[PDB]
Amino acid sequence: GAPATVTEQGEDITSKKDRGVLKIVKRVGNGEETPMIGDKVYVHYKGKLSNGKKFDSSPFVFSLGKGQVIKAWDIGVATMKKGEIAHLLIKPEYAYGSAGSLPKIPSNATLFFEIELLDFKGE
Ligand SMILES: COc1cc2cc(OC)c1OCCOCCOC(=O)[C@@H]1CCCCN1C(=O)[C@H]2C1CCCCC1
Repeated sequence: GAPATVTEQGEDITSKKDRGVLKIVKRVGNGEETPMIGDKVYVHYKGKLSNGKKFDSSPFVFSLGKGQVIKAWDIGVATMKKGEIAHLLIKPEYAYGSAGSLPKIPSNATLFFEIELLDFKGE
């Protein structure tokens, strides 16, 4: 499954190289430029828990690197070009950790997302 391909062949995009955020590009974007901390970002995504028990999907907007999303998003989206689509697999430490966000997210949950980056302007 899409998840498994990531956790076998997926690029480790953490600074610490702790494999906590793994990424595959599924469709390539256009331009050299990827967004900077503080940009307004516009994406479509779908998402699931590894548990298979909860699913979620978006025109989703957030300010990159401003902590409005999970650390994995701030890391993962910043590596994306306009019009790109990618798969992120994420360990709990770059998501909702040991505490989780009950009841939606349990303790120590792993997450998978599919993300298309549409546009980012400056703030
Ligand atoms: C529908 O809105 C949610 C989507 C997700 C998690 C949420 O809260 C835990 C949600 O409810 C509260 C609002 O979002 C808070 C931030 O959520 C996030 O940072 C990440 C990254 C951006 C997409 C939304 N995110 C989510 O974690 C989803 C999860 C994805 C896994 C299945 C359950 C829902």
